[PDB]
Amino acid sequence: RPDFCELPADTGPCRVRFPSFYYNPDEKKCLEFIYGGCEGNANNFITKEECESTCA
Amino acid sequence: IVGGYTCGANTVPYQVSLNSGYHFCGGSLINSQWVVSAAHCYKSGIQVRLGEDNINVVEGNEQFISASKSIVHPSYNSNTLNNDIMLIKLKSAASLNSRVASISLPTSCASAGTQCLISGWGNTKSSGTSYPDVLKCLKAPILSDSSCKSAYPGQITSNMFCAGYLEGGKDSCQGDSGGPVVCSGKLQGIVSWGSGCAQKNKPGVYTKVCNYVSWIKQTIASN
Ligand SMILES: [Ca+2]
Repeated sequence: RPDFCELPADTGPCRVRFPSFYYNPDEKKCLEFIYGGCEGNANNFITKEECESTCA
Repeated sequence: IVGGYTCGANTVPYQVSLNSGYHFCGGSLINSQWVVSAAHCYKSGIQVRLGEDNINVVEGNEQFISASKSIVHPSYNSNTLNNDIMLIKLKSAASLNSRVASISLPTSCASAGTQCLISGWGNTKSSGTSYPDVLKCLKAPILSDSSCKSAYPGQITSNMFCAGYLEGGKDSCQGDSGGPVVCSGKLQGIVSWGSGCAQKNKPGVYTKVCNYVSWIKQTIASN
């Protein structure tokens, strides 16, 4: 599983609403977060399925 | 909006919801056929929702109208968010009334310390996710350029200003982009960006609408 799965959720600076998922290592699952539409990091999935597949 | 209050239905009648399936951005009605929002809110196929209070329940005063054109500022820089302004033309003119009303454009820039009304359906939590059904409101002052530049070194252009509370607790947030900052009855700002929401020394950053009043007028005349 890639290193980015360890990165914290990063909404980025923009203030749009994009429902997203990130892998949380302390909870050993993919959780919802709100992505603002710009910047952020690679721990950012449109689907829970892909998040689990990649990081869980 | 974090740390705000419930506006009350249709008390901010120039506030619109931009909708591509769900609410994603706000905007401000500036006349019967045109809406000002942020360039970073651009999507093809936006539906504009006017007269909203509870965005999740049709209550009877709404007008949903498709966007016919969405025109991003020609100098919009998606990397620095410089010139973060967009004009949306409505497929058909809205029906203006007490619940659906335009907001005036500035005739001079606002100065630091001026109190503004910032509004939207964005996240209400500085740590967590909670979206409101109803429109939220926040009264916040414009901050000095030195405070804004100190918070965000090298990031603040002459087309941006900060508004909010350096002590934290009260801010716009994700879901509020493109919505209004109204000061003395004039549209002075558009919700643009910030570092987190309602964090200490990280105030909201807002497009400086007074720098675009000719562009708005010329774009309207041209389209
Ligand atoms: Ca409604």
